[PDB]
Amino acid sequence: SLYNYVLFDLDGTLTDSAEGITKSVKYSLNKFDIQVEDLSSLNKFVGPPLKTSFMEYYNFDEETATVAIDYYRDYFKAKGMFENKVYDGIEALLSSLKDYGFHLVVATSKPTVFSKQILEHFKLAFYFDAIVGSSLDGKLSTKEDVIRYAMESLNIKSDDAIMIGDREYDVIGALKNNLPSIGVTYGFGSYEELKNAGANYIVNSVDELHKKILEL
Ligand SMILES: [Cl-]
Ligand code: NA
Repeated sequence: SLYNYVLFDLDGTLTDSAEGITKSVKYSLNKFDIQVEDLSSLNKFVGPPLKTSFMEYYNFDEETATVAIDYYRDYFKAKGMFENKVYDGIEALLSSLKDYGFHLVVATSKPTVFSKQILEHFKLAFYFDAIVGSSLDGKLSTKEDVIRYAMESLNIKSDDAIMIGDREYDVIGALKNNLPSIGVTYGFGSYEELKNAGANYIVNSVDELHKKILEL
């Protein structure tokens, strides 16, 4: 069952971006006079499309969530994206995989423009064949839609790739594209969240992730 492609989500899988993201959300919510006790309570915003999150957690409508997304970006584009860190072992993982011959791709709900700046900023950009994110306008943004477009763009077949993510959204997006998925628990999703989502494989560390990708 040799497959050549490995798709990765960005936030919570490759980078520990909680600080910058939760701070951008807090900055945005505060503009609505919504206070938050501690950033940690905004961790759930890490991974899914911002729109879905603002609407779900704050009952905003389409247009209001869009305004909230813009405030978020005022801070994220200039400070938030940098209040980030690459998970330990990740670059080692990426290097090892390309050596094996795997083609690596980023498939994320995060806007492509930010994802590229971040990966280049962290010097990991060239490990990837493509970095496919959402469009700033949100026309293309759900996990299912970005994975589908990434596969279409690179002409990747369902039997030649797997999806790596930390949230149920990644599992659902993978399933919807007929791709097996490896969920990681070192991110912002829990074992239970991934198991109930249907994750095809679940690991608790980057090293475990490395091993699993191979024996797959
Ligand atoms: Cl973002
Ligand atoms: Na994620």
